[PDB]
Amino acid sequence: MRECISIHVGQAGVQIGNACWELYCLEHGIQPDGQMPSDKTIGGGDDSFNTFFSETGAGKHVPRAVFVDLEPTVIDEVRTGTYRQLFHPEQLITGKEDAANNYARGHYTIGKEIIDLVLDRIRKLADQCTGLQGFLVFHSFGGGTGSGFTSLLMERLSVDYGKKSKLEFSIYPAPQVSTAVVEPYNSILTTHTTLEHSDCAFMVDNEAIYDICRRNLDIERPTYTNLNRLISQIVSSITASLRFDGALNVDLTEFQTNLVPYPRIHFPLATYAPVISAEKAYHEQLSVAEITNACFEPANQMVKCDPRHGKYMACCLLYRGDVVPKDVNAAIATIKTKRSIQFVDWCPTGFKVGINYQPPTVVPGGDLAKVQRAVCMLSNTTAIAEAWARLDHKFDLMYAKRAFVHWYVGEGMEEGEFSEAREDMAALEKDYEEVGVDSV
Amino acid sequence: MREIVHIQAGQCGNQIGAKFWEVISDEHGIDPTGSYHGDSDLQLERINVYYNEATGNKYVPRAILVDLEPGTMDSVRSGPFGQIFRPDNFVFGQSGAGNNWAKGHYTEGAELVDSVLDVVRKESESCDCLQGFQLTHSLGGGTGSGMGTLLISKIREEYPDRIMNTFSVMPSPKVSDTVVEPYNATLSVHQLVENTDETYCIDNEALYDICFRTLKLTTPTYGDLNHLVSATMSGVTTCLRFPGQLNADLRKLAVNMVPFPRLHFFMPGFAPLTSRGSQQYRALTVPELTQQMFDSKNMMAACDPRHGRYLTVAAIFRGRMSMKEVDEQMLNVQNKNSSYFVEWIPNNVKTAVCDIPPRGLKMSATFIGNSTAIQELFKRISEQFTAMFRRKAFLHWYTGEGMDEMEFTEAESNMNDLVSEYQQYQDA
Ligand SMILES: Nc1nc2c(ncn2[C@@H]2O[C@H](COP(=O)(O)OP(=O)(O)OP(=O)(O)O)[C@@H](O)[C@H]2O)c(=O)[nH]1
Ligand SMILES: Nc1nc2c(ncn2[C@@H]2O[C@H](COP(=O)(O)OP(=O)(O)O)[C@@H](O)[C@H]2O)c(=O)[nH]1
Ligand SMILES: COc1ccc(N(C)c2cc(=O)oc3ccccc23)cc1O
Ligand SMILES: [Ca+2]
Ligand SMILES: [Mg+2]
Ligand SMILES: [Mg+2]
Repeated sequence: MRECISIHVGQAGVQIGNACWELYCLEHGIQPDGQMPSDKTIGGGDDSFNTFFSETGAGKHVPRAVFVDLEPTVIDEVRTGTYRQLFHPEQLITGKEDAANNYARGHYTIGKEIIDLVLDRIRKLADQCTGLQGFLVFHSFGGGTGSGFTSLLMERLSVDYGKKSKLEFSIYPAPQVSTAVVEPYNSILTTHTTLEHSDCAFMVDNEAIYDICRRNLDIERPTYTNLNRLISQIVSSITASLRFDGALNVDLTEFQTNLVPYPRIHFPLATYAPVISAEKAYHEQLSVAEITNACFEPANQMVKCDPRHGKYMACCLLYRGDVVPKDVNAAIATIKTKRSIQFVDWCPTGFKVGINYQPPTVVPGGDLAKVQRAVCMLSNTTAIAEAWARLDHKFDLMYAKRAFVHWYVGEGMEEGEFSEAREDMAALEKDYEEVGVDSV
Repeated sequence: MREIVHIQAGQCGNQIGAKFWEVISDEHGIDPTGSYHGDSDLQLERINVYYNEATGNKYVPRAILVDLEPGTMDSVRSGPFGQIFRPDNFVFGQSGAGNNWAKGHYTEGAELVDSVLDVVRKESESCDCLQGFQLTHSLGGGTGSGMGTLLISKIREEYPDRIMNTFSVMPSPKVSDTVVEPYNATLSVHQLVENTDETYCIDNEALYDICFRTLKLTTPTYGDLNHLVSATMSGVTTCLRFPGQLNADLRKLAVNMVPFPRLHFFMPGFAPLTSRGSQQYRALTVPELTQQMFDSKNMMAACDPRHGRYLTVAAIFRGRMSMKEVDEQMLNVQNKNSSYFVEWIPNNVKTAVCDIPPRGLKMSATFIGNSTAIQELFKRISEQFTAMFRRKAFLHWYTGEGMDEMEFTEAESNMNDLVSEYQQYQDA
């Protein structure tokens, strides 16, 4: 205890999952065969890293993870790749037909055929836990499976696990690496369906990550592999508190208390520093003040929006590596007399801080420089609602003409599901406006 | 009235609790294994107040260790005096309380409370004549706060004629874990007002400021805060623990310190103020002790004594000094400030002396004040409560455990009543 089970859904979820688990193995000294020499308790234990890895009697450390896709070719690459011995074959689940970029097929036509088997495999993992804390769910907003299957699974998980916590890492669509013209539809449909079932969701805007790879790492035309390496660093920062222990370590659940003021207001903005090439990190040491400052540079955010034009409801800083509170406090005091940091009037202004001492790790042949110290800020800002406004507008353009709607109707959906989903989104944008208004 | 039963709940409760036992065991000649290795008879004469005698011949703290999570208590067990505690008195769950008073008080705590009361009962049954209970906890988290106050209510039901005493750590934004602290503290204060006889308000704001302004520690840790707490705790219990010219117990403290049953929240103070490590060689004079012990900067509750009046004060001087000079200085400070002491309680300042000084000091003074200025502490928490509560912010963490907003409204009103009840005696 307290175990977390990761569920990777569809292509984006699965490929991000690859990058995350590879990095976790590197951070914990776990080899591709699952062996971890530094782990002296064989076949079990309650160390920090056991939240994410179970142990076999043969000394193999196995991800508490299920990979699901409605099509086999992405997961086949996990089955035949570098980390193939890490996973029991029953953790890697595939159908034959995808959702064809269609939410209705992911949630209903094709999804319903595999959902009982998925819950069976998840149940098998949950039965091996002594104090299951909850689920981490990785998926795209845009894919037929990442949208439709994820929303089906989240609904079913609420039924079978009650109020057990469910967190998301959700890939928000960008034009530069998108795959379907109907991504706005799928995004709104899943967001509406999943909203009551999720406790906290970390959106990752592909365009923000694409820009960062271009500008900070001098990658001309970033691929999924470039994006995922960066995303995995951000995910690793967030989960580090669960996977390591230390005196100044602060549990993710404790950040969550501060980050979620109302159940629907559950979308933290993540910002990460430093992202720097080997070439530029050479002979240039980035201090605590420097990386903390970089957290308030909108160019470093995982979602494109402008917090300088919204209000904060919470600010959390999650440090890793060579960082002491004295330096943090100094960096914060400087920032607080120099930046556009306005809080709503009903929330206190103190930043919440955690420090894990294990330095950032980098994957071999990657683009990121190995650094001594990094930080992920999690803020709850009203600015995140910009991302909703942009997506809702794209949805409105197509929906007014009912463009592509017949593909969904043809699979059993009704127009009333689109309008209901969209209204929930209008009410969400409205909610973010209301929390930003001064008290009477 | 001999035996005190000690309870420590939650992270803060167990951390300040472990430190209290380290300090008082050292003062009483007791080592980590439970063996007496001291050279004064004063060390043993009243040791039964806090320690059980196993045939050993070992001394075992009458202490129950309680948490909803194992972490902090494992840390106590492997800590300096960890082995001294009766292993059967470690009562812990697995799930934690998530800084949530509702989890501690209604859901998770409810599940564990009966087994704590079983341990309480076994200790109480082995008492010649039980005085009552002391609880250490914070008010800002979930376990010490929600479950601690649940325990108090259940202890009162089963032992309604025993004294309940708490050391209650008040939250501060200056040293803060979560935004919900003011919620947890207000819910808890409501409980304390009804079900304790006496409560030491240990204010994290004051502890922080002392460490920063006075001890010149630019970045205070919990460890630095707890150094102040354990010195204060040793001081305030001196007259329960050592034979003297005034022989006190929890009931006599309450009778003499509490003129109205709700006004039982004490502002403690200590002098000389020191840190761990770098300590002064310069000895203190009795006029310097007396001046310092009454200074706002030496108070463990962040209130200005000049913004109110003392109803009652107990002062304890430790070390070899002139009792004549003590009496003179105590009388001097009263006669020169008598507008700050209510004139309708004659002789409301009482002094006691003990020859045994604390570790690392030649002399010290401990202050226990029942001042109407404590209203400032409660007003501060009230403002923080209302800032969130007016927008119902963060309330879903509590309604999810089955609480209703009515219960928040009621606890707020009761704490505001307490405040205006203090204001009432500050004028007359
Ligand atoms: N960051 C990132 N985004 C991805 C990745 N793979 C796909 N995407 C994005 O995900 C969206 C498309 O969804 P996918 O996850 O590929 O689709 P799926 O979940 O497999 O669903 P179908 O193939 O329709 O059944 C687009 O916005 C893509 O840019 C990846 O490895 N990383
Ligand atoms: N003075 C002091 N305060 C503490 C300590 N540990 C936690 N706190 C404070 O206690 C409150 C949180 O409660 P905590 O005891 O951690 O939670 P619990 O385990 O659920 O009771 C906050 O107001 C913290 O500032 C400590 O060791 N010393
Ligand atoms: C207007 O937006 C889109 C149009 C098509 C497609 N897909 C799925 C293609 C299918 C294919 O067989 O050939 C392609 C060649 C070039 C580009 C796309 C396709 C995706 C889109 O977003
Ligand atoms: Ca092990
Ligand atoms: Mg696919
Ligand atoms: Mg705590």
